[PDB]
Amino acid sequence: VSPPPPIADEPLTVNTGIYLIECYSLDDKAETFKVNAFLSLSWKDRRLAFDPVRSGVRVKTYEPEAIWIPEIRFVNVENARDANVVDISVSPDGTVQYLERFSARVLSPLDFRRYPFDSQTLHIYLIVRSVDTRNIVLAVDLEKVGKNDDVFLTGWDIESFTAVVKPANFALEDRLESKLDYQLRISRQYFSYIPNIILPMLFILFISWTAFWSTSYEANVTLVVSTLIAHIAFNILVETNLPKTPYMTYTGAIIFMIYLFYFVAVIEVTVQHYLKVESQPARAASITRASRIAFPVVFLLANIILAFLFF
Amino acid sequence: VSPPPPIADEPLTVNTGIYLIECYSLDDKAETFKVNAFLSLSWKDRRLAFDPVRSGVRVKTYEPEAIWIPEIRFVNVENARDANVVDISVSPDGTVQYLERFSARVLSPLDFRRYPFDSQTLHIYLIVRSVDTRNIVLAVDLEKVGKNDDVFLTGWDIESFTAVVKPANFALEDRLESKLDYQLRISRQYFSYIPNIILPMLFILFISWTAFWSTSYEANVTLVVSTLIAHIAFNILVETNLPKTPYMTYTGAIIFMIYLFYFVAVIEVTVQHYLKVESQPARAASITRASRIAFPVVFLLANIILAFLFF
Amino acid sequence: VSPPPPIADEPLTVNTGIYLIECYSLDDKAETFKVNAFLSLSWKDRRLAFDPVRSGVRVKTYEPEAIWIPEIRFVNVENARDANVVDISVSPDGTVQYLERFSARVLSPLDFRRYPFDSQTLHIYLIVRSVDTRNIVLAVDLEKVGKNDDVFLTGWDIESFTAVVKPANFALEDRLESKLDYQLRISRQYFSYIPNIILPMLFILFISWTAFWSTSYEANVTLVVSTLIAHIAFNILVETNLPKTPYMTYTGAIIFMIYLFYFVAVIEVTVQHYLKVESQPARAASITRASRIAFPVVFLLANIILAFLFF
Amino acid sequence: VSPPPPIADEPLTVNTGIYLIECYSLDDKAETFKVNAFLSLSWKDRRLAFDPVRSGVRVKTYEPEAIWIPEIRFVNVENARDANVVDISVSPDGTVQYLERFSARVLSPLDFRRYPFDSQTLHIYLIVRSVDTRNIVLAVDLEKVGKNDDVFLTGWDIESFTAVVKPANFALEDRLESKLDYQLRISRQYFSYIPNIILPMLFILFISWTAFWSTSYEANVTLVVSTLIAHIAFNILVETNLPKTPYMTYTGAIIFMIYLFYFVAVIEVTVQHYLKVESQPARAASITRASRIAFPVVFLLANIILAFLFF
Amino acid sequence: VSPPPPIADEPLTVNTGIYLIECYSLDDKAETFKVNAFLSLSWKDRRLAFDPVRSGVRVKTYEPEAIWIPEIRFVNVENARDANVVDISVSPDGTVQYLERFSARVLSPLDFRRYPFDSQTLHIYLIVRSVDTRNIVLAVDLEKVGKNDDVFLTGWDIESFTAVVKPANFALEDRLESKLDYQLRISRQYFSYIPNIILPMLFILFISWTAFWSTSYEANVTLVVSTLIAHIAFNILVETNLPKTPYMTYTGAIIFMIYLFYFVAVIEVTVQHYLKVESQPARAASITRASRIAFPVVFLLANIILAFLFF
Ligand SMILES: [Cl-]
Ligand SMILES: [Cl-]
Ligand SMILES: [Cl-]
Ligand SMILES: [Cl-]
Ligand SMILES: [Cl-]
Ligand SMILES: [Cl-]
Ligand SMILES: [Cl-]
Ligand code: NA
Ligand code: NA
Ligand code: NA
Ligand code: NA
Ligand code: NA
Ligand code: NA
Repeated sequence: VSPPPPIADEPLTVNTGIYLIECYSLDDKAETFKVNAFLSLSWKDRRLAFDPVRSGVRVKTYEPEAIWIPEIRFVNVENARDANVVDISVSPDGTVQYLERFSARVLSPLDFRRYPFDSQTLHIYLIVRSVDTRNIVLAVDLEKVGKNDDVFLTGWDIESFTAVVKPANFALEDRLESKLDYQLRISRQYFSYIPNIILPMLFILFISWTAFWSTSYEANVTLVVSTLIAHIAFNILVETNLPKTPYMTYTGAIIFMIYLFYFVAVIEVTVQHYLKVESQPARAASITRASRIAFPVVFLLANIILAFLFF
Repeated sequence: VSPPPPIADEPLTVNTGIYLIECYSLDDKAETFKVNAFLSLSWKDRRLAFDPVRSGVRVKTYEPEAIWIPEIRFVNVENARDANVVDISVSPDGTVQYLERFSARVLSPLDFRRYPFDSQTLHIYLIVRSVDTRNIVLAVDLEKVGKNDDVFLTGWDIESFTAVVKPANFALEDRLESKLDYQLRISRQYFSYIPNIILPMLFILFISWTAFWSTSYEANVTLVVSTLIAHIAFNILVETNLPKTPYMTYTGAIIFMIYLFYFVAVIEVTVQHYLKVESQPARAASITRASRIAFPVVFLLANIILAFLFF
Repeated sequence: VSPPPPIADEPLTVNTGIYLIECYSLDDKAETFKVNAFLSLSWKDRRLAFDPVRSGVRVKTYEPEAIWIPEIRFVNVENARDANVVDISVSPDGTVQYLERFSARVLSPLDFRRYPFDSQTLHIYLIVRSVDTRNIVLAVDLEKVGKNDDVFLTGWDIESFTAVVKPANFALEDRLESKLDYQLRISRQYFSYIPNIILPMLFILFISWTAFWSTSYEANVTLVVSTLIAHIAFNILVETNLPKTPYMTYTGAIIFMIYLFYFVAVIEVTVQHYLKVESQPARAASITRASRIAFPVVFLLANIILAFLFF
Repeated sequence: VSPPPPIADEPLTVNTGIYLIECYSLDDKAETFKVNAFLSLSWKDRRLAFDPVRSGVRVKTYEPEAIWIPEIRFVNVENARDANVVDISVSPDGTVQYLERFSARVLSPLDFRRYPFDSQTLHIYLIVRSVDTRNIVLAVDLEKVGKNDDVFLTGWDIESFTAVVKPANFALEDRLESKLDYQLRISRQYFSYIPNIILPMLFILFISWTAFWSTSYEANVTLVVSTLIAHIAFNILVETNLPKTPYMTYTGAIIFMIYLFYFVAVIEVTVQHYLKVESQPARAASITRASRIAFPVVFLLANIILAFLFF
Repeated sequence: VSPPPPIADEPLTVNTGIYLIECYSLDDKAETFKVNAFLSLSWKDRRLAFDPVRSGVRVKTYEPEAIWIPEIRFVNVENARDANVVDISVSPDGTVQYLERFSARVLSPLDFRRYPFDSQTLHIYLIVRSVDTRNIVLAVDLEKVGKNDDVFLTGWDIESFTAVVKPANFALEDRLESKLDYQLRISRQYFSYIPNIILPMLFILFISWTAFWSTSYEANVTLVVSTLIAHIAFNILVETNLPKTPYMTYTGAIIFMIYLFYFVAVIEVTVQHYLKVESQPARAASITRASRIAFPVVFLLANIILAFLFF
């Protein structure tokens, strides 16, 4: 079979639509998500046209093998989509209405800069390669674009599923390619991060500051070193849920900065002890009293500065 | 092949039934479960009708290829089900009896609010898309819905497997869709959580309270900080067996609240020491004596309040 | 094709046999094992009968497509077995000899009560559904049932591979089903558990008891708390190699009971200190001296009681 | 079908080109990467030649089955590539233009010596086996070799994608093989390693050195031992992201060397205590004062030496 | 198609050869390795013989479907190999030369007794089942057995790839089977184990022995208990990279024995303290002084004994 013939020199328009059924498995480390959707295609083939009076029928059904079907592929998929044809229906003028249900693992990159308070735009790129007979261009049939109400992406809120109606038409290996951009806008459910990582991490930091109300070096060393180890465990736990980024993430910045607070607390604890031993407890008292205000104030201001730079 | 013709303008009723053989791999993090069952279908095709006297046979067997079979799909499956046809049998009036054995990874969401004392309703949604010739509606043949006695879901108790007999009929891409709801009611086997997480977590908390019968700051700091680290390990262990929820789980609440008890214990230990050093051990004694009663009482009441809110 | 016709009213007997080649991947958490075996089938089809004088050949070979083959399935498999036909040989009377080599992930439950000193009976269930023409019954050809000598299941000892010769004939969805039980008896290689978990766990417990020969509260607190944390790590390590059971396992019981010994050791250490501070070291000495005998004796007796209840 | 016949005794030249679409999943432990690209092939088959005047058409399209296609394979792939034919176009002289889209898991080894400041050359080897009729030789059509601008390899910077134009022609299993080398030059994004591993590891080391300004043995023992354990955690974390190499990696060397600094710090702390107890605090003071300069200076010089040897 | 006919009563000899292209993924826990190789087969079929003068051609190429091909299988593979036919060439006398490229996950057991200083012999077993027409026997064509120079197995050194030329001919299910043994001899690259596990483990042990130069019970308790916990972490890390063996491994023995050294160090530290408290520091001094020599000497001798028993 060959592609439909042109009336003039016009390209063949394949109208498209994606309707998401199931959306799942958003892997932050891999920057992939799995999709299960309907893919609808529509184009005119005059060779398939018929008289509804003479033929009796209003529409004719065909098996994929019987007629010409455009070779539509996804750009950013990992492997070729798993698809099963639902229906192929031809109207009297020759307008073909194709429907298939597919599943694919889509590879769309993520911006972790504001993690875990980030929003993403996942992409699904549809493409078509022009044949030698005639050039093929993609279009968006907006009535055949949508998502099921049940569509749930665990740990995420689905905001919108829309399509950029104008295709990106370009040359590739000396043939025209027509690319379409389907955008799924989502925003992370940050709630769990608060009682599981953020508040536990702040509690251990504040426990380290109880050393500013203690003269016992042995006890202070235990307080600041033990809590520093718990902070290392939280840093490790966090960096496992995320990929290695060439930029600083919001959580990454706070986690990093907190190390400096532990380091300065060890210095203060060491200075206090050295002074007490050197028979200068009055000077050590001044430093300890100042630290009680300095540490919380500097922590609070540094956090205002960070939140400002990131949001 | 085309769908059976209507006697009048009535839709075609496809009677369904699911009989579970093997039920396994309930992933809490992924909110998926694997199923291995029989899918039975039954509809009338008058074109297949025959006289049992003339034909000799009481029933005729056909290969899927030979006759029209409705395109039945699962909504909430991850990928398309793995199915193998067991039998296709036609009675003299034209009643077709289809049977296939399938396996699928079903995606049904879970409510972790009462975890690990939770009960779930897993769903299996059967659907059918109407063709242009005629509208197709699903039905439940209750005699062909069940489960094997051996059916075991590790760490869960299987309560019931029933079907919501009235389908959810709706329009999708300007064609009628008939959806059916098969519900598998299960309840978690919480037993293991008690000697592995709950009791170990309470033991370490009670060990931290032995600091209220000690005047040694160095020993108290060690007692409260060491046990806090073991609590962090239990929080991490628990949050690995579960997905990130936009709500508070029962275990999540208890785990979180216990951090506050550790934080207040550090404050008491710090106050006691500061007072002893300031030559006020009588005042420190009053606070320590009070804490011995306050901590267990507040812990017990706070837990009554939590159990009340969650159950 | 249709099933062979009966000489009288007798059912069709399909003789079976399983010969294990490779046995591997016993997942305790999943209660699955992988198998690679030969499945042999034999039945008589008079329609295939031939004269060896006229045909030249003594036996005729056929492709599965060419003749009727019974639809034999496994009950407790995860997905449908991967099978490849080795041979199909027909003798002049019409006796078909089918041979295939398959691989499958079998789902057979396990009893962890005596873990890691447990023995299991893995099951492989073969089944056949009767057709409308005639009822099909399974049989065991004992000469075609066995296992290779090289068959090794990592961390397990293979005791026997036998078949329950009488099939379970029952009704399912108004058709006769003939089920056969192939049993693989295995016993765990507990050896590694002793130097890796049991002895390390006992060493840390005995180290905690060196606190009964020490008057230093600060040192005792460190001894009992540090070793308790190592016990938590062993509890976590053990519960990762096992699924969540609605019963107590042998190792589970010992691990749990050892927490009580740590809890009572913390109480003794606290009492000793309180008494020494209260200027009653004589009474504290009596308690400490008693604990030196009490702790090992109670530990030894409690273990005799547990081993008795479990074995 | 047979291969094209030679005009004379010349070999058949198959012109090749790889255009990367998606590049992903670089596993450092496995030394694999996944690729999704276009494979373009071109060769002359005089048997396919036609007159454009007589035939009407300028090019003829064929199904893979209709004509002879060279059996092109990848050497260093894990399993055989997943490929789907995009187009096959024949020009009047008989020049065939083949295009397929494929995906494969490529196995190319990595040099971790300068990790995480390393650069790699990933290889994709195309090969062809000569037939008895005639020898087949590969070539590079440079206009059909490239990569998409969107091509992103997480945690890596893609420098270049080029081909070694002259094939490696050699004998294998008594037939000529023509191998081509496609090279993807990449360099690691080391940025994340600095705030997550390098700086945290240096902070804990510097904290251990605060023991040179402390006379408290109990506090020093806690400082040096606790920080050594955090260093062990970083060593374990690092060796999980990497395979077992028969050489020393850059990070491996630094991590190893830091153990020696911890060991010498324990010796100093032990010596200081022994001397103070032996009533020689003046000598212990000299050693402690010297260590304050020695440790940072030796650490800084040893690091200059290492960076020099590795870069 | 039927197998070639015998000239007399001789069996049919199928000459074999395996040439490794890529060798990868040696899983110690699973006792599996993945292979990507060429499988060459050669046998004589007189029915395929032709006169090179009359036919013009020197060799005839055939599609697998056209001629009889022996059913060759691998014994110790996990699932059936993935294979693709490269070439089939028939010489004038009827000698068939078959070539296919395959990939398989091979299950060959490992001996961890000398781990990580162990050497292994991986096996690839080729087998053939005799048909009723005639018995089939395997042979090794040594010129068609080999491996690529690039063949690299990460963390291993590939020593040799040879075949045991005499097949194992035996009866199985009343038919002859011809098994061949292909042996891949490899030896572990132990280098990484030294700076990552062995030396870190020895450093922490030697740190525990600094307690023999300290009179501070509180410091000693911290030194010996903290280092014991780091030893537990190394034991856990090691037992994760290995399966559960019914024998003692070399590393397993050293790791186990080191626990006894920690246990005796706790006893010495406890004895020293009890004696100092009992006002017997002179006796405690004798024990401590002796331990300084005893511990290193006994450690060194015990290790000589172990290395002797294992190597
Ligand atoms: Cl696609
Ligand atoms: Cl489905
Ligand atoms: Cl509606
Ligand atoms: Cl409709
Ligand atoms: Cl099966
Ligand atoms: Cl390939
Ligand atoms: Cl195989
Ligand atoms: Na088509
Ligand atoms: Na059909
Ligand atoms: Na059949
Ligand atoms: Na071809
Ligand atoms: Na064949
Ligand atoms: Na301590």
